[PDB]
Amino acid sequence: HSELRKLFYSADAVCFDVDSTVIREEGIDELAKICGVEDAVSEMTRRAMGGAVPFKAALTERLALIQPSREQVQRLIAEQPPHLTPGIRELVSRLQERNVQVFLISGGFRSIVEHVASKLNIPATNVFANRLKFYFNGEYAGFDETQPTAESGGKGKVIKLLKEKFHFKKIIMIGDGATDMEACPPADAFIGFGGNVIRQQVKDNAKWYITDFVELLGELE
Ligand SMILES: [Ca+2]
Repeated sequence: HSELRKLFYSADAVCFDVDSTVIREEGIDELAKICGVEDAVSEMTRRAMGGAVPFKAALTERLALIQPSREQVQRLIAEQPPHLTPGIRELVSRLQERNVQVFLISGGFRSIVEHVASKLNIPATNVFANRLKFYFNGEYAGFDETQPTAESGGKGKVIKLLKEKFHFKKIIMIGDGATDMEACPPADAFIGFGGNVIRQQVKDNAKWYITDFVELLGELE
């Protein structure tokens, strides 16, 4: 709306959570489907939602059930690519046309998130996500545990990195979950997103909450 538009327009960087915000799905749950272990993994993903558990361990546990091969990830991207949330294409377009720097931050995986960023004309340099490792033959080999997104609080750590690198004056974090809400601070403002699933505790506690990306499209262009 009005005050929301003024806040939105003041941003010089916008960071989007990926799973359930930029896309309708959860990258890791979709990889779990492609790999045949969806039920177990999707419960663990629920267990981990919010600031609920040590992220690095929950990620290891889930990846150990999945054991994604390079070709499986490759197949996910080619045959079962995630669905962009309605309106995100247009929103990112309006942001970029205003020279707002857009980032994607995800506890999911660079291979999938870079695919999503490409669809949004977000450079890979603006993607922060976990990196799967693979052995020479493609077998799952683990993940890069040095990534900020591999730890609890990783979204806030990414935003701190961006502030230190680029000195943005006003970074807004946009996402569906408590972990996104918990990235402000260091983000300057947080907008909760409930277009795919409403996380009531975010909706109840966020100063700004939208259920439809059009709501930020506060003009006619
Ligand atoms: Ca999310």
